[PDB]
Amino acid sequence: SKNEWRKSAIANTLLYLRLKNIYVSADDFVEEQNVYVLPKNLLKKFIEISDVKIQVAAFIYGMSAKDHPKVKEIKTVVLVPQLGHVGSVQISNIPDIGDLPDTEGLELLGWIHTQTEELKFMAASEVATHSKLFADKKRDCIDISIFSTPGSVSLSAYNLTDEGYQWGEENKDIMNVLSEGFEPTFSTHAQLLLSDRITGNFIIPSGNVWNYTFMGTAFNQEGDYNFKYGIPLEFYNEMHRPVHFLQFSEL
Repeated sequence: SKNEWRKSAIANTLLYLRLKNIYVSADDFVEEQNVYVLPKNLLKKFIEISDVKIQVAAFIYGMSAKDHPKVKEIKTVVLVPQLGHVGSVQISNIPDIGDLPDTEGLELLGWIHTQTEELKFMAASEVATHSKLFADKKRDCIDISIFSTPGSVSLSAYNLTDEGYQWGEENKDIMNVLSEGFEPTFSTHAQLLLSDRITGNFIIPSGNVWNYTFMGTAFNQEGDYNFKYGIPLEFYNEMHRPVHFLQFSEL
């Protein structure tokens, strides 16, 4: 029963300023492993549409460069219907985008999301949803976790061990009261490189709306959504809150 979105919508305005400070965790370089290249424009645009407190997520699709099979260039970010929360997010199914142009040979590389908490590993909720999404579908999908906090954004990319996938399957819900035998060893540093010499684009639900906090029960996690290329709306866009306009419209 709170009116605190006001404060939050105003805050999101300034999110672009955080892009002055972009940190990417790079440990020891390895030539035997895959490296993931995220276009800087996609980071920029993805932050700008994000929220200051609520978590926001998207799938990432790309393909191996012509030269190196182990260099996975990210080509597209796919915003799907989701329901954001603090420190967690309910994400709808891996989208069907086969009918779309320029998707010839696209590989599902994993997902990307914001976070209000800096870490060296995948949190519980990260493992919970990561498993739910990719457990039965694709195990090598990575998790690009973006920690955005007043002043900067910090990017870390993780793989998930089969143990992690088991744990996530067991802990299916998001209210993890058990938190039983969680392990920072589930996740694993993944090489994430940021590049501004390659440009990427978004794919979005046909009805535009991807954020369903105010849409409420209209969010169906098992929904078959249709998609298209397009410019994603920001978190507190007009179409994301007919309620606020209705509440005002009357009386």
